[PDB]
Amino acid sequence: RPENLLLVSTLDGSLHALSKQTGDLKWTLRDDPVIEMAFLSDPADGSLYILQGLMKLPFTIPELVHASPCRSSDGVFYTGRKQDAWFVVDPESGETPRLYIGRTQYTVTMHDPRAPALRWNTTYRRYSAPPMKYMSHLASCGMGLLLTVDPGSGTVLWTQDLGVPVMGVYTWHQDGLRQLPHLTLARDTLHFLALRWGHIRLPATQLLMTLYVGKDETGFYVSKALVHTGVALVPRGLTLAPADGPTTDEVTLQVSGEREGSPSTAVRYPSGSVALPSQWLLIGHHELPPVLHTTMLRV
Amino acid sequence: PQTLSRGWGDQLIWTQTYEEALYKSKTSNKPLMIIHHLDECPHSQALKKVFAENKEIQKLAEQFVLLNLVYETTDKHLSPDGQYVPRIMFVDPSLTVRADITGRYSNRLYAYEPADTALLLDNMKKALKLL
Amino acid sequence: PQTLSRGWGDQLIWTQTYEEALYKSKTSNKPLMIIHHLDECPHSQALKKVFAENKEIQKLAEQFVLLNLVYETTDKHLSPDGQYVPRIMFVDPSLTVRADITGRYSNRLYAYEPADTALLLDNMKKALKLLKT
Repeated sequence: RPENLLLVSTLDGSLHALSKQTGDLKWTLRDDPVIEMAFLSDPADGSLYILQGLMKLPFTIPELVHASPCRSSDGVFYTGRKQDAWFVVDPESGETPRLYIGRTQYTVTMHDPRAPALRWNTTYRRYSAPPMKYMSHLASCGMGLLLTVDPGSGTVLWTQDLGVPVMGVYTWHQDGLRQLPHLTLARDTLHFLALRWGHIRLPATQLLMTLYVGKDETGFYVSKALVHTGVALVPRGLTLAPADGPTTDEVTLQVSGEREGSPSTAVRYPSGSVALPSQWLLIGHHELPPVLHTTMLRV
Repeated sequence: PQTLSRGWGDQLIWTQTYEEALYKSKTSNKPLMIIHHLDECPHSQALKKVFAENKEIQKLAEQFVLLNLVYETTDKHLSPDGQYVPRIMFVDPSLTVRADITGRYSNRLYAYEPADTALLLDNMKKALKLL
Repeated sequence: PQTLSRGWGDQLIWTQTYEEALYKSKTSNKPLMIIHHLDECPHSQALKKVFAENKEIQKLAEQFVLLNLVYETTDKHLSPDGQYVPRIMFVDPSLTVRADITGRYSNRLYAYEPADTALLLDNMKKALKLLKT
């Protein structure tokens, strides 16, 4: 029955049907890849990033498509088109009660009036599924590991390897596709939680938000993956100083705030070495990039 | 009712925005002092009290371009080792951030306590020595 | 002594920086009104007097995120046709500049005059109708 299936969307666009209870690999579907100065896109939520180092755009790809044609404070123009597809799938054989899977294909073409011929493209495909105690589904960032722990208690039930990473878990509920929540973890983090505690208890040990940068056959792609203390983060651009002084705790943490594309001031550091510009595009986990201070102007 | 000083000193001239502050610092050749603070932070409140009730700091503050912000600035160079409050940073009129002017603590390079007023005075005098 | 409102309205809650105003408009989903003005311009002073004395504008302004500036911001989007003063520009909480909302002059698409109370009030009401997404 469709109700017992758990469709899993991976990076390369495949749709792997699994049993919810056991996780055994049923039929799989073959489709176009989910996603295709430079622009790096999150293939899970459609967020866009500016490759100053790396930053995050305040608009995801569907927003840019709906607002196209538009331009930002930097001067980059954005064009967008959207196109749907409605292939019908048999729940048993997985060929193209029946399954109604709708896919929206988003394309954003970015051209800058400064550089006349240089331009960039991007693609992002979203399944037409509404967003529907402990998190039941966990997906590894680098590998295609999928974990299913009990929402009632937090004990693992079945693990499955699918190859390329998992960017969405969907179920057939009422009579349509519905997107189940999932969390992205580093494989080392999942292993550490399994061996040390034995029961995953992610709310629905320090877990730190990092922006994993991965590379595949379609280009560079980012993903927001949690890590534990022990996962080697790629070194940041700046190592400030090995200062030795008394420690103070009488401060208050403050929100990050947006950041400007081009700096307005220089900087002088106290006897401290500055390194390469943060070396993004390295396979690994980076600190969360700052969101870029910008607006939009529909043309 | 709503004041630019926010309680850090009322007889002083404060700048509203970072860009106008940089323009003033470049034109008038006065170093820019930036105070990051929050109204819900008791540490910021105590430092505000000490800063406002210090004769020497108020006297020396007129030789600067002053700016206090409750929200993080758009400049990346103003938070070299984190975004926390209270945090006092200095900018040279050369539009060069004086990240070498630091406080007394190692984890928070630019955090001042309600006892480091002599250190704040020394750092302000050091900032007055233009590059 | 010196205030954030600069005489446009003292019972209103004003923002200090453009970026904090944008952040507040994003989190609270309220349209952002930016008034560009200069202390020297007599037109700016006249519009300030009219804006402050308008009770209908004062009551409606509490639903907005307010910001008045005397120095031009780096954002070019807030100067679609020049940097004259006074300008009143509206920003949708989706970080989109509402360039559709204009005054009564083709050359100066965002410059208002003291006789344009009703037009400015209707423009604010139109800005209250947030764009779709």
